Amino acid sequence: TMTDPIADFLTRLRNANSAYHDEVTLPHSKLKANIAEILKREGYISDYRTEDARVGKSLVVQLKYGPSRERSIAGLRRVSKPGLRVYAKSTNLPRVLGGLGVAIISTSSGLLTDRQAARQGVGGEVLAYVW
Amino acid sequence: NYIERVVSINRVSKVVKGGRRFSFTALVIVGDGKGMVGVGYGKAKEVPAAIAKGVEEARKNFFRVPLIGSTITHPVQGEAAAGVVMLRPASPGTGVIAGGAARAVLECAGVHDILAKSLGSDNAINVVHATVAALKLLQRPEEVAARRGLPIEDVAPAGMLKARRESEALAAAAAREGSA
Amino acid sequence: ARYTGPATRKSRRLGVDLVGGDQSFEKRPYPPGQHGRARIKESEYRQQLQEKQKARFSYGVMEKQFRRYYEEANRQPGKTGDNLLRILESRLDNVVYRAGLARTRRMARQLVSHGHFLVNGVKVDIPSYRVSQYDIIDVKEKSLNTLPFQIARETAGERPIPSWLQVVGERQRILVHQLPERAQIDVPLTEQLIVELYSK
Amino acid sequence: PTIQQLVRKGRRDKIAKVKTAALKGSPQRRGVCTRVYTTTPKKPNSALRKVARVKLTSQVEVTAYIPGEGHNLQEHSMVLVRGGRVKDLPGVRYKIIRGSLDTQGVKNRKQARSRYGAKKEK
RNA sequence: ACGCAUUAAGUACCCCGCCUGGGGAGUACGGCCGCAAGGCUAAAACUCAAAGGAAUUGACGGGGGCCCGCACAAGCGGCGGAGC
RNA sequence: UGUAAACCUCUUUCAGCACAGACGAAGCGCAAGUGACGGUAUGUGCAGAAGAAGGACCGGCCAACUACGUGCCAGCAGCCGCGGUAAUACGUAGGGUCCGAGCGUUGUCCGGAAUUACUGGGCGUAAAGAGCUCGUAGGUGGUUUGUCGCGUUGUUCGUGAAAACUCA
RNA sequence: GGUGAUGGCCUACCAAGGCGACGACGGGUAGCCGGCCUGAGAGGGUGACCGGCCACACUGGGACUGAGAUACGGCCCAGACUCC
Repeated sequence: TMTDPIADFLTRLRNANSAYHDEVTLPHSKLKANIAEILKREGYISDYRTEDARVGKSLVVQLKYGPSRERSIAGLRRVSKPGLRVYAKSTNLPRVLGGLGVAIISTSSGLLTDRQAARQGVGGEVLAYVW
Repeated sequence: NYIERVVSINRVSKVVKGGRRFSFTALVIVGDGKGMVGVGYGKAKEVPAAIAKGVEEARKNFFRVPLIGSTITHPVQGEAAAGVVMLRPASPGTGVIAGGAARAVLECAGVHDILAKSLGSDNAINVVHATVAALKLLQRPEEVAARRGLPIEDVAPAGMLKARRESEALAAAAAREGSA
Repeated sequence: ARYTGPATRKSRRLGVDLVGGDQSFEKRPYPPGQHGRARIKESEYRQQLQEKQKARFSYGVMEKQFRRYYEEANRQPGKTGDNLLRILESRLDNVVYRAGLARTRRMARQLVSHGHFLVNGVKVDIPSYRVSQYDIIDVKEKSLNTLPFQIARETAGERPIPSWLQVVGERQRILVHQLPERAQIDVPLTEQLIVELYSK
Repeated sequence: PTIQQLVRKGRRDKIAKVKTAALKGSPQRRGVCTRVYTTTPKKPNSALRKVARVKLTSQVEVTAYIPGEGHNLQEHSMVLVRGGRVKDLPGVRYKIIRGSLDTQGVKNRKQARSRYGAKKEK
């Protein structure tokens, strides 16, 4: 069954980005909305919007494509999955592509980029890698 | 000044009614050492002729590597045919640390300090193709920043920024020494 | 233990003149032996090996000593090749040869070994002593008047001394500022191959 | 395998094949021969290889090759066996040290002398 | 590699079974089940420097298709028997 | 071979022979002395190149090749494999390479081995999906509100003996 | 009851419980660690010197003295061995 909604988010995003679609429709959750907020802030997605469906809200994200047809997302991989969960200290924050990517970490202060978490000194569970 | 290396000379055979017809193959890598590399694979009836075909093919197929002064930008993992090669940036003064084919491609491209390891299919040609794929997977910070629409300050870390500064300073100092 | 065999032989094999001013290298630039004329297949191990051979056979160090020096330099924060060359140039024999009192490195080795020198007032007769910052090197009285030392010191118009070494008095006094950097070592050959060989 | 399957079963290493069993954790053993004889090698090769069937201090009977061109060893003499592989002889796993106990260093040997236990000339 | 390709062998998450060179061997001993035939669990000594998968170029087929040649078929004259 | 040598000059470390000769003891002691190491370390003199190099390897991995001697013999070998009268692979020579008071062999462990794959592997045909289901323990879990602070994270205190490791 | 001390530690009675696939009970092997070797790291191997604990003193039992006892150069008994 559906066991990992966040991995479902990531694989839907990855498949649509590989197929060059422009919009992506998901069932909606607050965690997914926050992840989309981080992705929008870091420039990976153009914009996201929540819309009401028959059984609830729905997340729609617009993908960002380069003027030469280049994709704004190179990879999308989850890290802390059910079963093996990954927690990171403030002094062991993961780096993606030598820091050229972004790692989204759930902390007591909320969802933060690894740069933000290293700056604030907090740590937590690493959710996914984006590059 | 084109630097050429020849990693594999392999004697290859086809059998006909009379017997075996023998021909030679050469895998040649051509690079200038300034960040421009290209791999060529040529085959002929003799070693010198196969070498000429390989060199011409490599010169025809060139390709640019995103270096940062001496080392590559970020770690990467290339995969071609059944060969797997991992590349990891190294600190200044380390030197090229890689196998035969990987070292040849890597030093023709102009990389000086880099960690490299081959994780399958020890065949030279497939390791070369895996290295080429890994190099193709590299990205420049300016292009990443343009791709995600952010200034370079929020994309690359401070260490890469200082390395960029020092590489630019060395380039300018050498240009000044050459011009005057 | 030192190496006593012929010196121009190793320059012949290694393709680089080491002492510098001999005629044998020029009249016989090819490697020794019956088959020194044979064409030789190229190999990266051959290159990296011969590089070390030039370094060690120019300075006089043995393999165990040189490997220990390499490990020390790799441990040092600087670039491994630079730390190598500056460590091997901190040796007393090399410093003496560089200051001009020795017409060659073998001269410096023997002249330090027989205790003709003294650093900061202590009789130091070991060639592998590593000169530090701010060291004053003087000679002893018995060696000051001896004929070969006198000849070399009085006729010393050969190769110029570098910056960090400085001879200052007619008594042949040596004084050092700093450990050299890669511009100031200015010995031949290359360091990257040296590093890669031991990285193998 | 899944992470739960790993926390359930785990990864087991490949079992190590004990090589040169007769030595019993010893570098060399002092044996004694039962026979001295020649043995024909495999198909591709052809020779007459000299061996000895040594009864060992480890209470094991082994066959050991005898290097060199000439050996003084006759039947049941004291020797010093050593580990070593020879393809030509399928069942031979040990070598006899030349120059120890009754074994004489081979004669007229001049090059790679230390392997064959021959003293330096004069 | 052949090929798979919304019925994936594609991108992903959860749980289970299994593999770690070829023989020896799914065999021996021990145990459980079975009326029996036997099944299930399952080694070691010894030995080899390979055993394999896919695809290529030839060769071959008491495989197919299309063609020829005193090859057969239709004829003439022989050799194999005798002396030299 | 080889600037190697022979020869001309030179310095003589270390050994040799002589003379001097400790620190270790702000110590012990109410006695005048108290150092086993030790007459050693260490100093100052004399003699003269004088008393001092060997071991593996040289088909490929793997730095380093030619001649003569046996021709499937004798032997070599870490793996492929070298020997069947013109062997760079055997033996001996020259020559060379690598180390050097060491140089090789054996034994054992780690590495290379992503070859038990947590980092970091797989199962159509190469080894590998139970013949197929049901279900116990276990593992795993859709959207959302509140609470706990067990997991998680931050900070502080105690502890983590010394030696070890790394930086000065 | 005992001990310095709690406690099936021992004893009398009463209840029938306690441990086990998160491997009881068995079998094999082994002193444990700070550390050492290797490795990029995780990991693998190991417990030489030096240092901290533990166990033992020909084998197997036992207690005494004592603040404190595996009491190596103590005692008692039974054994094997050496000697008068």
